Amino acid sequence: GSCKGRCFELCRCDNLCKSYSSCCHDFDELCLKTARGWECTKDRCGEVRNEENACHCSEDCLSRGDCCTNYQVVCKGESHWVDDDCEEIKVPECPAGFVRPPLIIFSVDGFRASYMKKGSKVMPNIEKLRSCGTHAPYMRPVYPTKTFPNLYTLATGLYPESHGIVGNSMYDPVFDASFHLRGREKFNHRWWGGQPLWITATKQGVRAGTFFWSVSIPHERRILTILQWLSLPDNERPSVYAFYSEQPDFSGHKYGPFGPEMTNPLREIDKTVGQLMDGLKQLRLHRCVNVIFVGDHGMEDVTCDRTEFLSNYLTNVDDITLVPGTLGRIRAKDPKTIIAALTCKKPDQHFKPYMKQHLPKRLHYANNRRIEDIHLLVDRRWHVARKPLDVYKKPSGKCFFQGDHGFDNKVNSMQTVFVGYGPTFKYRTKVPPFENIELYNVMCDLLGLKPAPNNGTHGSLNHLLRTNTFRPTMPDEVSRPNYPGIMYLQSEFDLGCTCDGSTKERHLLYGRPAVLYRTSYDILYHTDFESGYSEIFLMPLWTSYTISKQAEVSSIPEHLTNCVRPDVRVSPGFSQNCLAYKNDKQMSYGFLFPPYLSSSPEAKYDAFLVTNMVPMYPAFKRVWAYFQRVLVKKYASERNGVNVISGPIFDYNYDGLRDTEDEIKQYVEGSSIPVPTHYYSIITSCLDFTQPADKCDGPLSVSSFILPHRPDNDESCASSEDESKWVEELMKMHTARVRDIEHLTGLDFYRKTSRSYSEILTLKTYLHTY
Ligand SMILES: CC(C)CCC[C@@H](C)[C@H]1CC[C@H]2[C@@H]3[C@H](O)C=C4C[C@@H](O)CC[C@]4(C)[C@H]3CC[C@]12C
Ligand SMILES: *[C@@H]1O[C@H](CO)[C@@H](O[C@@H]2O[C@H](CO)[C@@H](O)[C@H](O)[C@H]2NC(C)=O)[C@H](O)[C@H]1NC(C)=O
Ligand SMILES: CCCCCc1cc(O)c2c(c1)OC(C)(C)[C@@H]1CCC(C)=C[C@@H]21
Ligand SMILES: [Ca+2]
Ligand SMILES: [Ca+2]
Ligand code: NA
Ligand SMILES: [Zn+2]
Ligand SMILES: [Zn+2]
Repeated sequence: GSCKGRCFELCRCDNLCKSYSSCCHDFDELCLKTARGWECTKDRCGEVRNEENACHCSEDCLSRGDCCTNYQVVCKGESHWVDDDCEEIKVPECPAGFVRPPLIIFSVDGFRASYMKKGSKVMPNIEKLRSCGTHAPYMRPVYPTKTFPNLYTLATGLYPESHGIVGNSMYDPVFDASFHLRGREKFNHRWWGGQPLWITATKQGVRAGTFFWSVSIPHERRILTILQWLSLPDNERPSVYAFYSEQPDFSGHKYGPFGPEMTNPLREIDKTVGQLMDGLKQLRLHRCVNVIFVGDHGMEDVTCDRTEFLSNYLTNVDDITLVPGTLGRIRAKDPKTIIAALTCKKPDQHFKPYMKQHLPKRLHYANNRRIEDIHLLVDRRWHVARKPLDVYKKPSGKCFFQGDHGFDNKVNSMQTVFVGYGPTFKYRTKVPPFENIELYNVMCDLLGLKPAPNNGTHGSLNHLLRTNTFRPTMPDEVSRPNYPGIMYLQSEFDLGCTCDGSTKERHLLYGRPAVLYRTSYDILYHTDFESGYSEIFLMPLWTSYTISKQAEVSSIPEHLTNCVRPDVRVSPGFSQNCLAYKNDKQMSYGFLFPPYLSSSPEAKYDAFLVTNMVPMYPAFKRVWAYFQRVLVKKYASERNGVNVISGPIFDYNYDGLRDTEDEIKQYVEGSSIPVPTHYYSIITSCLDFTQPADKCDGPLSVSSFILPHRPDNDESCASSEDESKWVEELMKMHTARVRDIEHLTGLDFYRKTSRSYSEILTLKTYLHTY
């Protein structure tokens, strides 16, 4: 009936007993003491223990394990941890009975990466962690850039569509229930998928501290509890801890991210970090523990003034439910009728509607029943609401909020912070930006844990660590290619078309892609390009070619515009045919290697082979022809040549994964020719642009995209203007990681380079965001 001698144990006395309350009567005395505040005065040094004080400055406190964190500094002349110089920590300096260096996760809500430039005058402790440890210039959250999806992504390594927490608010039709940030419903385990770090640790024998705190527990008491847990005996001491602060999120919403008011919470956060680090040094654990300082998302300038209203677009908005704000999700209280009515209606429309299946694949935001079919992507700095009355402002007439977040995760104001400090991290080291889905694997490596299956790429962050790295193994190739010669006569071919090799390894710079599923396919060589041609899908899985800086673009001759040629290397039974296209009134065809870039009049005939052809809507051909005729030459001219790999993607169930043949739902009329949902291109060059793409020594440079194969250009409100005004903007919107294309294709890229595999894993997880 009492919490005596079991405050914050690992009637309830735990961190959450207050949350939907359940604490023993005496919890607020024994466990939430507060007298004297949280720091030692030189006036109470050597005091006589008063059991009402929050923390203690008696000399028995080091033996009783309850000093204030500044006790050695004020009462024994030691320095603050922040006043010591960086000293490289080569090994963990831990007590003898420690089996692994502990991990402390210090998570900050809404910490914009830019905040790191307010400097040591605002955040000396944080700036010391950043400069002496390992830090990225920023870390990319997942979409939507909201608190709960992103904190749970950090804990699991999973996209929201997979771990289930797809928003701060969501409706689950199978439960017929709603989930919100406030309320008891979030406490029900039915909402939460994947396997969070605290569960991974416990299942593998690694004790976790309680990661969560009832809101009425002050930040100073949370830090004190973590330090007192670290002083437990060997068989009780947890190995992993978490501290969370709702700041600077609250102030960023109220005053906006550029408000002078922002330095107040930024200082209070930095003092809490100082309290942690002084406490660790007091325990002489400051060279033993790995510390992670990480944010969930950034913060953007948003105001009531900048709101789009559905009631300006729909005739009746009272018959729909809208999840509003920095994103939109719509359900009923006709779907493409609603989409049509929201599509390009106002000149500078500050949101775009999507069926979720048509969102950029890099968002990975569709494969979950809690994600509504209709999605609105909202311009940064802007809000979307159902109707004007939903915008609440102070009686002062001023807006209630000046900052918000939730936008597309390539928005620079949404990027957040990563710093790692301690024995396992590198010393005074800066690493490139990375996505937060990669962090779960790192924390597992820091703890000696085997990660649960997740969406990180294990080994892509090895450069963050000085030890305990994961050694990735390149996957074995599963399908071996055929190399067909001339096996067939031009006379054997029906098809209904008409038409008036190791030099070729200037076109395959990084080895052939490995095919990681079982299938039959052929390598085909040509003067200008190489392809892996699938006998099952009747088209290339990949087409690879190199365009040098000085390449010339030619046209498609008038006498060749409608030319398709049979390929004598490939059976007529394993080729496409032109009858299907003539009979498919909506489908045209295009070519993966562009005829525009042929090296000679004779070579160009290769580009018209039936094995180079892929099904394309006319509306998509406007995009593809512009990319092939205009943009490839541009990139090659900018990057001292480029190597391009292009191919189809089939993802009819929108799970981000290569469809089997059973899942493909659309074929060219009267044929077995499957229709791709997307087309990809990977564009590689030398990071050192003074070396040409085909003669690159060191690191590589990549940009990639996954373009939706649509029968219209309704996504592009300016598509009626010249293609130079919209096509490249559409391509930047559909940028992707090479790793994204690998999931969607079953291919494995960059297998023959002079780079280490871990370096290559990093390359494949880069996303060019512009
Ligand atoms: C807002 C504050 C009161 C804190 C609210 C905390 C609440 C969101 C936390 C507290 C308990 C957590 C669950 C607990 O760890 C058990 C698991 C098992 C794991 O496999 C899936 C996640 C789950 C359900 C945790 C979800 C988050 C919880 C509810
Ligand atoms: C993200 O990672 C999860 C976990 O590995 C993947 O989800 C698994 O997908 C397989 C194959 O479809 C299923 O058999 C498992 O049941 C899934 N597990 C979970 C926890 O959902 C998911 O496919 C990955 N997403 C991407 C885009 O790669
Ligand atoms: C690795 C970065 C931190 C991960 C650990 C971590 C800590 C943490 O306190 C939370 C995490 C995850 O996610 C959920 C479960 C969404 C919590 C929601 C409610 C509150 C108050 C805090 C959140
Ligand atoms: Ca046609
Ligand atoms: Ca799929
Ligand atoms: Na439940
Ligand atoms: Zn947040
Ligand atoms: Zn917020």
